[PDB]
Amino acid sequence: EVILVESGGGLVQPGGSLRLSCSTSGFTFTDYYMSWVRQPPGKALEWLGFIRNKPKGYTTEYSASVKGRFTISRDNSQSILYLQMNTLRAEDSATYYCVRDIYSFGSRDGMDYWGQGTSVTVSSAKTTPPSVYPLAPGSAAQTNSMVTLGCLVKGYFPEPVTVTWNSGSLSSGVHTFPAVLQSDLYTLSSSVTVPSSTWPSETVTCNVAHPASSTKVDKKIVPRDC
Amino acid sequence: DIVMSQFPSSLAVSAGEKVTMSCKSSQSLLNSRTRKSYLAWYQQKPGQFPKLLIYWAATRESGVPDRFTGSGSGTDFTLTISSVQAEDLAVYYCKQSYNLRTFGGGTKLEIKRADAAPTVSIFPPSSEQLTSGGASVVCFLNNFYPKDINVKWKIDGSERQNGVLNSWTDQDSKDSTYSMSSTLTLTKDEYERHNSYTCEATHKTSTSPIVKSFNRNEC
Ligand SMILES: [Mg+2]
Ligand SMILES: [Mg+2]
Repeated sequence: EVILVESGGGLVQPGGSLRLSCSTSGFTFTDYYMSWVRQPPGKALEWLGFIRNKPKGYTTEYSASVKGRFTISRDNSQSILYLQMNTLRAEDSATYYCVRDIYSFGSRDGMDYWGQGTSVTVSSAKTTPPSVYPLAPGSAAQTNSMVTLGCLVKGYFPEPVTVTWNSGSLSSGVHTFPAVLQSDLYTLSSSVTVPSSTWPSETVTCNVAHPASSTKVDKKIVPRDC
Repeated sequence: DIVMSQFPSSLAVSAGEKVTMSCKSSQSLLNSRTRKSYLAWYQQKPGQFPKLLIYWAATRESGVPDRFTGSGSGTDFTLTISSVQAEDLAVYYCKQSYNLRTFGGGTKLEIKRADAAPTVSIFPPSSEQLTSGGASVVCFLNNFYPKDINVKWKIDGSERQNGVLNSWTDQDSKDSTYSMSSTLTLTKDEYERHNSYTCEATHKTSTSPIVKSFNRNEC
C-alpha cells in the first residue's frame, strides 16, 4: 500500500530552524510530484509548496507566504521528502502534512494520499510534562446501565498529548475535549462511558502520552468509597 | 496566488436531505487547451487527515460514493451531496491546481438531529491533586443537541464565575451529538473552606437545569 509518514516535528524557539521528514513506500517515488500542506490547530489547510518528479527535473515552487524562507528537497535513493524551515515564528505553529501530488498532467489530478501529519509549535515557553488525575464516580457506581469515568490531564506544554483507554481496546464511548491554554500551560480531560456490568468488575485505565517530554503515564480508575 | 472563497462557510442539514456547497476563484481555472477546470474537493472528518473526493471539477475519485457530485466551470463551482448521511459530517475544502495550488477556507457541514438533553457528571478534585495545592472540580455535559448550552457553578449555593474554563468537542460522527467540559480551578485552601459544589446545565430542551453536586464532608 502507499505509505506516507511524517516525522521531525516538535517545539522550537522563535527564530529557530527545523527540518521535517516524510518517509514513503508502496509506489515509484520518482514518478511523483510531492507537496507539503500545513494546518494550524482548528484552522484551514494551507498549501506550502511542492517538488516536481523526475521528468521535470525535481524543481520546486512555494506559496507566497513561505517562499524564500522554507526549502523543499528529496532523497530519491531512500524515497524521503524533506521541508527545511528557517526563522520560525508563532504563525508557523501547525500540523504539517506530507502529500502525494500528481505523477501525470494528462491522466489525473489531486493529492490522493496524505500522511497523518506531525505537530510543530514555535514558542519560548518551556516543555512541561502533564500531571494525570483520575475522574471516578463516587456516590455513583450505582444501578443505571451506564457509567462515565475520566482523566484530567493538566499543566503540560506544548500540545499535543494522546489519550487512550485500556491501551486502545476501549475505543467506543470515548471523547477527549480540546485543550485550553493558560499561562504557558495546557489542560484537557478525556471521557469514557461503559456499562455498569463491566466496571469496576473489569478494570478501566487511561493511558496518557506526551512526546515532547517523552512521557507515557497510566492511571487506573478506582471507585470512590464513601 | 488565486484566492479561493467558500461561502457560506457553515451548513446544517438533516440526514436524507440534499446539500450543495459553493467555491469561487479570483481567477478562471479553465485550461483552454484541455477544456477542463482544475478544481478539486477534499473531505476532512473530525480529527482525521483529508481525503480527495473530486478532481478536474467533476471527476469522482476511485472509491467515492456516487452520492457526491462536482460541477461548475471557470470561477464558479459546487459540490453536491445527493442524500447526506451522518458519516458525511466533516469540513469540505476546494483547491485549485491551475497555477501551483491554493485551498479555500472550507465549509463545515453539521448534521441536524433530534434535540437531546446532556448526561451530566461532576467530579471532585482527586486526592492526588490536592497533594500539590491545587483543586480542580470537573463537570462533563455529555451527548446533547443542539450545541448551545449553558453551565452554572455554585459553591455553598452561591454562583461562581471567575476561574471557570469551558471546552466543546466537535460534533460526533455517531449520534451527531456534542459534548463539553466545564472546569473550576481553585487552590486547595479555597476548596477546603467551602462544602457544597454544584454544576447546573441549562439546555435548549430544559425548563429546569440538570443538576449534579456533592458535599465535601461526605467526602
Ligand atoms: Mg464550500
Ligand atoms: Mg492554500
